[PDB]
Amino acid sequence: DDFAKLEEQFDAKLGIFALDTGTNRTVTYRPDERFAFASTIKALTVGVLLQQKSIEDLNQRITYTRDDLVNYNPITEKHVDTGMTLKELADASLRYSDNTAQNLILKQIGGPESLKKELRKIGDEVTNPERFEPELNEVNPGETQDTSTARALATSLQAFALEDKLPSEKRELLIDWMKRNTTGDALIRAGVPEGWEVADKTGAGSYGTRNDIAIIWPPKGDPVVLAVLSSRDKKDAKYDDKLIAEATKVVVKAL
Ligand SMILES: *C(=O)C1=CN[C@@H](C(=O)O)C(C)(C)S1
Ligand SMILES: [Cl-]
Repeated sequence: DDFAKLEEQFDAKLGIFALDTGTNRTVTYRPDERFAFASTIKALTVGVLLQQKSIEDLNQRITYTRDDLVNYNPITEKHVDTGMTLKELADASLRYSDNTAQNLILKQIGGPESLKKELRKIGDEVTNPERFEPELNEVNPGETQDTSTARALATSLQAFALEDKLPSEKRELLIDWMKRNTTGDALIRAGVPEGWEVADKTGAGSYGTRNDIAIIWPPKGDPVVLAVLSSRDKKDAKYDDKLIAEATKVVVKAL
């Protein structure tokens, strides 16, 4: 088995769920195994934001201080004095994985508990958000806090991006931001053939957790929804992006 060999090569545990929405063909490997979701939660968080906010609501300017800044603020740290609109925060969260942006958006939808309730409402009984960034990235073996599964993350991404959980213009917004992600060049994007379009959100967490969730479009026909999650034995383990790229190639061959 190709996934098993990847786990051996990269000394990592893999979680895979892929669905061809045109055929209902799937590729799965430990699809119900829990992993820390890390920054991938940012995608579902914008999903819920878009359920609740009108387009003009996204123009609201959010003021914050140097004190609101956490550990990874590539865009937010450059706009303390002027603030950022919710739309700009969504852009920074999704495309740069800006942690302060995620936190500010989280507050707008009522925090982790509210995020969890809204995910439960769309049929996600698995994803378990409890914390803000960056604390959420740190999950110990056996814990379910701030974890989900490949199946549940893929299904929730599918719900917001492809299904009627959002109206078409809002689905388009989410997809456009994700298509233009800056952080995923070495992951799912690196494992698809030429001509395939990718809308992804990455994550990295403790125990060398390295994730990417995506909608991918072949040149012709219906989109594929894919979650590729991974973790390792040691708390301070480094990850290798190639694991995700190679796992994606396996999924592409199998479909
Ligand atoms: C999301 O998974 C992450 C976000 N921001 C950074 C952080 O330090 O928290 C990353 C290392 C990219 S992980
Ligand atoms: Cl990330």
